[PDB]
Amino acid sequence: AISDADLKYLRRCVDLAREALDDGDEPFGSVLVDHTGTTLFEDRNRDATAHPEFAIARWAARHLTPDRRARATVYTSGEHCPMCAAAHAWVGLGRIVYATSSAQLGGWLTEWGAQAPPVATLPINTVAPGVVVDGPAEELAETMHNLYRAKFGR
Amino acid sequence: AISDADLKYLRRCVDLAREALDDGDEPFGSVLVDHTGTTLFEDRNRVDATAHPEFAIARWAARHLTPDRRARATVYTSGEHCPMCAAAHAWVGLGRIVYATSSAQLGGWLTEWGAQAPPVATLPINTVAPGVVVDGPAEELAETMHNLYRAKFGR
Ligand SMILES: Nc1nc(N)nc(O)n1
Ligand SMILES: Nc1nc(N)nc(O)n1
Ligand SMILES: [Zn+2]
Ligand SMILES: [Zn+2]
Repeated sequence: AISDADLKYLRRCVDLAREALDDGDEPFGSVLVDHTGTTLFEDRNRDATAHPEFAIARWAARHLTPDRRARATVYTSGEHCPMCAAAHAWVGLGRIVYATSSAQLGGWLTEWGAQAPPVATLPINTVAPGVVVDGPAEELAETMHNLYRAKFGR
Repeated sequence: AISDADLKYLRRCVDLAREALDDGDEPFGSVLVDHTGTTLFEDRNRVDATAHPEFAIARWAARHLTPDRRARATVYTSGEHCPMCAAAHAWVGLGRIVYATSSAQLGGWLTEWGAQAPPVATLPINTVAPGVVVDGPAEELAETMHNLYRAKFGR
């Protein structure tokens, strides 16, 4: 179950990835949602550690209680890299939903002959065993493929 | 693979881990050294749960060094980088890493003490950052770190 409600928040992550692409950044966006369904924070890509998932981790730590964090959900256009996955787990954030996996992205970068990142594309549960993780979203594969192609294709 | 010069900087990381323990933090310390041998920055734990000295060094190196100087710099650390720090180091393009104890030793020790496993897996650095040159652990500092980790996480 990627629910219909989840898809609504993933589509929004996708629009943030587009917004970042248009302002000259890498196409990645994420959205922190509280247990209620209220969007608490939103971000997108922008130094090389400026990942929206990490920004969300630092934000959740600064502005939420351990208890509220644990009940929050993070949606993301692209599965967290190991930095973000670890940060999320260290601050005690809850569920993660992603539209594309770092497996799909790594496959695609290889297809385009693009430089592999200096960080391995580990699935989240390899880095953070306790986190509940849903995705990818079959509905948004082609869109993300196209978005990633705009930035990284070659 | 661990030189005498490396050990001097690891001993210094250990004293920072001590300093952190004494001021009520987790016993972790790290030291950023430039290609010359000049210490550029030093830090230790401050738990915000992401306040890891290795990460602080990554953000610092990005803010204050050139891609070229970063690549030629060495980071020493009392305890092998967690996946967050290991990834951050690789994303900013830092150089060699030397550690006094591994996350394997630490994870073994926490299990021995019946202590709660961390919410992040103890991945070796090269699992997270394949390209980084990594030296350690240091047999000379095992018992010391064991004792120090025991103070915070066993006792
Ligand atoms: N997973 C990820 N990878 C990169 N390069 N940039 C961001 O923002 N996230
Ligand atoms: N790797 C690591 N793990 C913990 N708990 N605390 C710090 O500072 N570093
Ligand atoms: Zn990331
Ligand atoms: Zn760390």
